Amino acid sequence: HPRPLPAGKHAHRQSLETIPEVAELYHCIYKLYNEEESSVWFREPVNALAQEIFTYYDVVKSPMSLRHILDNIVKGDTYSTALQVMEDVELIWKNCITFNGANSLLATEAGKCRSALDRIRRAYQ
Amino acid sequence: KHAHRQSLETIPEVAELYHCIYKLYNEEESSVWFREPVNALAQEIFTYYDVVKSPMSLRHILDNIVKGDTYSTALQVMEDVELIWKNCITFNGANSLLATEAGKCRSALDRIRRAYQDDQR
Ligand SMILES: CCOC(=O)Nc1cc(-c2ccc(C)c(NS(C)(=O)=O)c2)nn2c(C)nnc12
Ligand SMILES: CCOC(=O)Nc1cc(-c2ccc(C)c(NS(C)(=O)=O)c2)nn2c(C)nnc12
Ligand SMILES: [Br-]
Ligand SMILES: [Br-]
Repeated sequence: HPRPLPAGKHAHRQSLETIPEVAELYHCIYKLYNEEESSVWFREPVNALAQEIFTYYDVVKSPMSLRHILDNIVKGDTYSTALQVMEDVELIWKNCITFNGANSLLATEAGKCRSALDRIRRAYQ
Repeated sequence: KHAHRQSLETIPEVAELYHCIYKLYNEEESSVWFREPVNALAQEIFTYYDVVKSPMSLRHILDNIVKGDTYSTALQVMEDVELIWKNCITFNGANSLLATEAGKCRSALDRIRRAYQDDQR
């Protein structure tokens, strides 16, 4: 018996029998949608984010956030050392690369955060 | 958002680091993506459909071209592509990183379109 079909990416049509100026533009828009890192935000309808949030919990084995680390420090039942804390902070960055890819704007943001923490920690001295 | 504890009675190296992580979480623009758990971000989806009158995506434009019952001209197609950028500014503001990304996309399309036509000639 047939299960309902999952959502996915647009299947590209090598050839189309519409107007040439529209067909050309289609091929161009497909490349943008498929290859350009900056298109990530605009590829799919916004309601497909639910689906992506679901895929995140399938892809990333150990999810992590700054909130989760801060709340765990306060609770006092998780972290005995600063190195333990930093392994979770590194994990945020590793998860981000894992899910978003190294070329993504989010990978760049993760890198900025890493060094912004280094700055703040060194300035705390 | 996490309520900051001015003083904590954990180890000094952990406590110092906590204060540092809080500043990152609270003040650093680049931390926005990593502040809260990913499942908290589903909330924004519903607000988007309240704010943006005519939502639009690249998927919607691509599927509509293929179907052949929407777009008669290239200018029609581009009005929907422009709409994606107008919606982005509307929802995120002009100064946002996402507004910059929308701008990069506009030009990335210009690049690809010109590389398509110059490739032919
Ligand atoms: C200031 C920070 O605000 C935001 O993060 N804003 C926005 C975020 C996203 C968004 C997130 C994640 C993903 C994976 C996608 N891609 S998808 C599944 O829709 O193809 C889109 N779309 N978006 C659109 C449209 N307009 N604004 C936003
Ligand atoms: C409709 C447009 O509104 C939004 O959905 N906006 C936002 C969306 C997301 C978001 C969702 C899903 C995913 C998978 C990701 N990527 S991540 C950070 O997990 O690597 C991001 N973050 N976000 C943050 C921060 N601030 N706003 C938003
Ligand atoms: Br988390
Ligand atoms: Br849409």
